[PDB]
Amino acid sequence: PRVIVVGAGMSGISAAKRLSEAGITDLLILEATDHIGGRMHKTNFAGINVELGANWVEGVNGGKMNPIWPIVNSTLKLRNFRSDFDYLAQNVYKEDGGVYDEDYVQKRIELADSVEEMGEKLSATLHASGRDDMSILAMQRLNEHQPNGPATPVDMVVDYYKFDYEFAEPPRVTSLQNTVPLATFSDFGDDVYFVADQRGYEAVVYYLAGQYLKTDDKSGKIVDPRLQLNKVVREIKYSPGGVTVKTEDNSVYSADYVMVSASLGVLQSDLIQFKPKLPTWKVRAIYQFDMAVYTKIFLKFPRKFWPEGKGREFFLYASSRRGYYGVWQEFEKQYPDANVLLVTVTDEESRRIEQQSDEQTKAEIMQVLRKMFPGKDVPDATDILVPRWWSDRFYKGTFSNWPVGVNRYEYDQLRAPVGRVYFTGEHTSEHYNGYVHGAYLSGIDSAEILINCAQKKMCKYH
Amino acid sequence: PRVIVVGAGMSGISAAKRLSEAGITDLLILEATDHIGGRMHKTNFAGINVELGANWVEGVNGGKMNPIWPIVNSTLKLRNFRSDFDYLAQNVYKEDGGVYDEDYVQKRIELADSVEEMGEKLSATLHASGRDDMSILAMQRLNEHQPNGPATPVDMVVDYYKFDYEFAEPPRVTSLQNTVPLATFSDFGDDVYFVADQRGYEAVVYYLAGQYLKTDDKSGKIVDPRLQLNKVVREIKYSPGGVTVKTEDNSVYSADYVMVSASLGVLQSDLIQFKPKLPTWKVRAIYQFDMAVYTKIFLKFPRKFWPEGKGREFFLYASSRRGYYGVWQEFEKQYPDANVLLVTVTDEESRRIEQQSDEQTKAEIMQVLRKMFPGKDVPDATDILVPRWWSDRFYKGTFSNWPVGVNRYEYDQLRAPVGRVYFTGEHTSEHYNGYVHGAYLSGIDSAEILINCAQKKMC
Ligand SMILES: Cc1cc2nc3c(=O)[nH]c(=O)nc-3n(C[C@H](O)[C@H](O)[C@H](O)COP(=O)(O)OP(=O)(O)OC[C@H]3O[C@@H](n4cnc5c(N)ncnc54)[C@H](O)[C@@H]3O)c2cc1C
Ligand SMILES: Cc1cc2nc3c(=O)[nH]c(=O)nc-3n(C[C@H](O)[C@H](O)[C@H](O)COP(=O)(O)OP(=O)(O)OC[C@H]3O[C@@H](n4cnc5c(N)ncnc54)[C@H](O)[C@@H]3O)c2cc1C
Ligand SMILES: *[C@@H]1O[C@H](CO)[C@@H](O[C@@H]2O[C@H](CO)[C@@H](O)[C@H](O)[C@H]2NC(C)=O)[C@H](O)[C@H]1NC(C)=O
Ligand SMILES: *[C@@H]1O[C@H](CO)[C@@H](O[C@@H]2O[C@H](CO)[C@@H](O)[C@H](O)[C@H]2NC(C)=O)[C@H](O)[C@H]1NC(C)=O
Ligand SMILES: NCCCCCCCCN
Ligand SMILES: NCCCCCCCCN
Repeated sequence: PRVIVVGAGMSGISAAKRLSEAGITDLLILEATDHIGGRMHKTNFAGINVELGANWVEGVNGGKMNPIWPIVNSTLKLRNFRSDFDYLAQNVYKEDGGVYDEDYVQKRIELADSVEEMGEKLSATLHASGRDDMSILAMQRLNEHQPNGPATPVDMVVDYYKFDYEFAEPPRVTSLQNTVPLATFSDFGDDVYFVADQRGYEAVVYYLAGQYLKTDDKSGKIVDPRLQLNKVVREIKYSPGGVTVKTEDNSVYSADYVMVSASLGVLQSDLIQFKPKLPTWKVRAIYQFDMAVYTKIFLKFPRKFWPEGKGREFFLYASSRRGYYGVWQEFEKQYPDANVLLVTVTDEESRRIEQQSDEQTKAEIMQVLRKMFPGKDVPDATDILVPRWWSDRFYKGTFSNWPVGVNRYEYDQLRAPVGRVYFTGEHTSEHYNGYVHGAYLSGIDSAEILINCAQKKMCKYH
Repeated sequence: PRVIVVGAGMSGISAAKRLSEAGITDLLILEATDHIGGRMHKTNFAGINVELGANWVEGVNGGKMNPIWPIVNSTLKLRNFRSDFDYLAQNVYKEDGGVYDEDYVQKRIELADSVEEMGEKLSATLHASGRDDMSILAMQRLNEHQPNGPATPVDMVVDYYKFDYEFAEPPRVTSLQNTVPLATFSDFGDDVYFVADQRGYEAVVYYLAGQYLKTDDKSGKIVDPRLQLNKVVREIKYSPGGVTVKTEDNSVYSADYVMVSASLGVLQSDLIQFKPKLPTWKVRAIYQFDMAVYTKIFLKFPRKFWPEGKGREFFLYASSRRGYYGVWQEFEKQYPDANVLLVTVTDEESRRIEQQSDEQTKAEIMQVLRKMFPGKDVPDATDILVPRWWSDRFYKGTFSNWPVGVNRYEYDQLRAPVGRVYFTGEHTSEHYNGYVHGAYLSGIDSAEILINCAQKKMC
């Protein structure tokens, strides 16, 4: 059987790998960009390679092994470090300078954490159909007994840190049942490790690809003609007998099946035309799920003016404006002496920020930093990097988020195949949507459904 | 039977009137503040009385008569004017100076309207169980085929004026099924009339109350001992046989039933302790519904610097920060020669602003106005009025909003009594949650439910 796989990010490469393993080697992987890896991609910033996209292996040291971990930490030995968030309470800055008292902050953190745990108990009891789901916010109101969730500067940045910084959308839009607790942490462990290696977290993808695609002996570049880069799929025609795939440069290919791995945001943008049009139930499922945006703004300074040392890696800015330049990370271990800082924003702020100049964003950030470190001579950043994932047509966002309103059956419709057209990607992982490991596993899972149809003639889905 | 009614807002007075009409006159109305009317309430600003709460009769000129209209327009003849939003396209201000091209804006408005109309068609096909409901934002993504809803500044402000200015929360939190289309307008008509009368919109409540409570013949003031002001209820104890209600000043009262009319926000706050605790089904329904906040910030200036004239009443500021001081109104008709402007904010901005001083807010607004009118010499406002409804423990918000996730059945549980404890208020209105007419009809419906149970044993 010939199979065309659209996209060579983690899930596509992973799916193709599994097909190869089942003996399906008549493959053609069509990648839009000039490289593989997709949302795992590094870039040179001020002389160092930093990650524009995925940066952590999340879910480590628990009851089961996250499949990505051994590759990162053993097979490839990518340089990495465990993130420690235990000292946040000593690092929350006031809108107007200096940090809050540690004991005061630790108490708000403990309250927030208690509400969430009460939320995990409620969640376990909700009907599996998702019909009784509610937003994380409704659960917070219930447990704090207030007509609102966190609303003062400190509680709000603590809330953002706890939720938006992981999901990239506010608790009020997010499904309680599908995110509290989160299987990634429950199954694989509570720790996370930040990859900081010149080769990039994407090395994991190049490694998998190399297990089955041909590579150059001296350069080690993949040279297999089954992988074709710079091929943007613009149309997929499918019928009872097979499928035809057309790219922007006018190439046309045929196969028995096609596996689509493009992000949920690409699917929501109509970059790819399906003929016939996808069924209404499928379309509705595609539009109801959320494609979030998480913007890693890197900044480079001529000298350092922030604290370094124990518990200093992560710090928060308690703005009275929720989510305004709130979560900071300093790189004393990852990029020593580079004088770089990383502030993360998401959702509304990301969209605003992608739409204006980097210079304007840099000036907003400098006012924040000067308010946070009033006693220092804070020098203007000499370089800034604002990743624009929502604006990139091959991504249209950074990762999916399960909103309140999408139920279990609707989520399955999102993953379901349509005739000979199969879907894969992080947004198709039932328990790990959003993550690199969810992309990896979704590729194997989709490939298997295809293998059953193709090899065992078991073609019915659910 | 003796019935205690907690709160003298529209629904409380309305319920008590309906009960009195069924002959249940042994009533005791306990109100926390020193006056009746609740969310319908005026105040003096710049030597004129303006509305801090409700200000429009909404849904007029349609197939059914909005019960409040005749009272406002005929019975009391409160001074009022129909709002015309037809010229908004001529009045959308760029973040940094002047208005956008009118044709460009009119097309953006049309596109937004069209998407909402498709949303109305879709909403009609969803199942009554709510299993296929979605947020209004989800409907916008689906109808426009994009991974996001309105996102440029102009599109966002149009989006804000079309939804947040009515509901006080963003489309992404709002139930499509239960807000588009909205019964208020579908049933009563598309027009809305702004009340600008010195007696205040609250006069409607005073009129209803005087139909059954005693008033002084000279003054006209209510003097009936069945109404007691300054009574903050803090505890309601109930048993299969009756109830006891305790107030902050330490009074204690007994009755056969209690009708609670305090806002959903107050109920989500714990100001009132129930003993025993309300059942879980009740508690969950209470916390799942939303109590929104809509802040009317009034400003007075030494002289006018904004346009006046045809189509000038309403104007928008298209900030790149969604919802930042975005919806403006000027009162050339309402308060001629007063030099007052009104800017409205909601939700996140409302909670941030209630927490800062008036001066800080004034300063923020002066920067926006200066950006809006670069050609003028914009004087600083001499006075500002920032209503703090969310911070006020007797309201904790301005009006309910229906969030995605809650279905009709769970909404109905809000209305459900618990033993002898009955509930009323805008958040219990079957199809008009959030409005004055909804608070009004809710008091009547709640009272009839209690009448049938108490008087005919049909519960
Ligand atoms: C900023 C950011 C931060 C994140 N943080 C983390 C983190 O720390 N840890 C973690 O576990 N996860 C994180 N993630 C999520 C993680 O990166 C993704 O879950 C995963 O990489 C998605 O892989 P995928 O194969 O599902 O999608 P993709 O990587 O998007 O792969 C799809 C491929 O299809 C290509 N393509 C698109 N359209 C077409 C077309 N029409 N024709 C051909 N090719 C096409 C795209 O170029 C891409 O190569 C982050 C992602 C981002 C962007
Ligand atoms: C800023 C704002 C703008 C609005 N705009 C409009 C508009 O233009 N048009 C429209 O139709 N609707 C509008 N509304 C909505 C409308 O005002 C309300 O739906 C309606 O007045 C609510 O009446 P109610 O009786 O349900 O509640 P309320 O008016 O809240 O009455 C409840 C009463 O209970 C009292 N109370 C609270 N706690 C206690 C306690 N512990 N013990 C005793 N008494 C207590 C309160 O003081 C209050 O008097 C607006 C409201 C606000 C606040
Ligand atoms: C990550 O990988 C490193 C690489 O080995 C692990 O460190 C080794 O662990 C074994 C287990 O006892 C030791 O015998 C080696 O001495 C360790 N090497 C070093 C350099 O310390 C490490 O434990 C792995 N981390 C996780 C979280 O799995
Ligand atoms: C609101 O009330 C005014 C008060 O009458 C209405 O205006 C009158 O309507 C009658 C009906 O034919 C006319 O004969 C009078 O001449 C009108 N008075 C004025 C001053 O024009 C008005 O139409 C009402 N508005 C609504 C929406 O009901
Ligand atoms: N710290 C960044 C985490 C990014 C991974 C997406 C997961 C959220 C969706 N459940
Ligand atoms: N434009 C002001 C409207 C206030 C009334 C609240 C209704 C919103 C909930 N349906």
